[PDB]
Amino acid sequence: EDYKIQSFDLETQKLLKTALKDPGSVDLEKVSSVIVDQSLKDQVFSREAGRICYTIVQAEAKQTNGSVFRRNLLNRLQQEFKAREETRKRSTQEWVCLVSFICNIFDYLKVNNMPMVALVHPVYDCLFRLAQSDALKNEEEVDCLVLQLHRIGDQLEKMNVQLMDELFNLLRDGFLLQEDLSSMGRLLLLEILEFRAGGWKLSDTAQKYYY
Amino acid sequence: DYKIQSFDLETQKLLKTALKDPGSVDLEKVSSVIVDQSLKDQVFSREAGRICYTIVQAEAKQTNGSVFRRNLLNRLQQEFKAREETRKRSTQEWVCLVSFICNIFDYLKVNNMPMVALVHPVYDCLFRLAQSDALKNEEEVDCLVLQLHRIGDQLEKMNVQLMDELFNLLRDGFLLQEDLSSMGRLLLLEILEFRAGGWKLSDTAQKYYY
Ligand code: NI
Ligand code: NI
Repeated sequence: EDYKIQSFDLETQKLLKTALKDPGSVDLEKVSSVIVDQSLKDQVFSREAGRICYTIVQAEAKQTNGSVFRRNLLNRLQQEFKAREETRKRSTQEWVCLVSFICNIFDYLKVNNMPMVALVHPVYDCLFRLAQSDALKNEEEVDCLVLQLHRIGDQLEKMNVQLMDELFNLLRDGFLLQEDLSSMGRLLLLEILEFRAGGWKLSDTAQKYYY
Repeated sequence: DYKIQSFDLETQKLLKTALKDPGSVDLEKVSSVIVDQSLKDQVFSREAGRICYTIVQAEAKQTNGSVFRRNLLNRLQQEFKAREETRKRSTQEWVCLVSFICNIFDYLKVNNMPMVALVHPVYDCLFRLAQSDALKNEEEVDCLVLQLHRIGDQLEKMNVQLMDELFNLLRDGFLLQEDLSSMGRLLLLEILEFRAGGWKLSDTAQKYYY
């Protein structure tokens, strides 16, 4: 149904819709390229691109037994991931979009509900970046971080619990020690600390307190 | 081990007699010496429930009486009612009083049925410790989290809405009140995680905090 592609050109939406049903009829390298381009420019699409990406990947595998789209999508994703520090320096918004996109691809591009190990290190590297002092000092980055933890924290922890323990240690540190967090940042961090402590869920009383 | 090292030699003897033979002592006096000393000694304020329980049971068995229990709880009430003036007089005496009340709650049971008469005295003390001005005092925060580690799960079952309200104050003090010390902030975060984990300390949190 809803692939959340409202932010694109009418013409580009037409291309994406065509890719969905008949990937053999489109240039899948180009399709991957327009998807990753827009994922950096639109908050909603950065958080929802996985829906259309999974559907094209499945369609291509069923049609031609091919993974041209996936390979091109993940190559481009790796290119953007590698340039994440310069992207963060250029634009906090493009950087938080990139993180949401990588994490959304992790969640949707599955073999069963087996995630792709190739995405584990990209996801963790981004979350660890967000958990540094000089990122927690930015409320936009904290919002991004906790969105990913709500979305895929439980799955990620399974993929590597020690990394998750180390990540949450940074979160306690930032929460405990670092003075220059906004009220909204401090609140987001406390909620996610309670969220993991409760087994990646929101108790009724915490729901009422925060929301 | 009844943790009575802080008493005089003569009072230690009275207490050891009372445990074995409550019928041969002035039980009103025994309760009096116990509450007096619970305000004065940290270790005794946290452990007096042990000896209190034992005398209560010794007396119920020996004479079917509750002179000790009634006199102990009467005196506890008198101290509880005087809590504001006690806190203003001595922060140390006040946290000893909180430890003592919560220790009596934990030990003076029927089944493991706590006494409802102790529920509001316990909660009132914890709510006082959770106020902005008390959170600003590291000694009061240490007292608060000790009680919550000891009897929080038990208390919550008595009245969950009060526990929910108490933890709302803890989040508030955590989030908003600037004048907490690094130790106070550490203790509060641990108790928040502790309750959220079902009154349990995760392995990773054990390592982080202890
Ligand atoms: Ni799975
Ligand atoms: Ni019980």
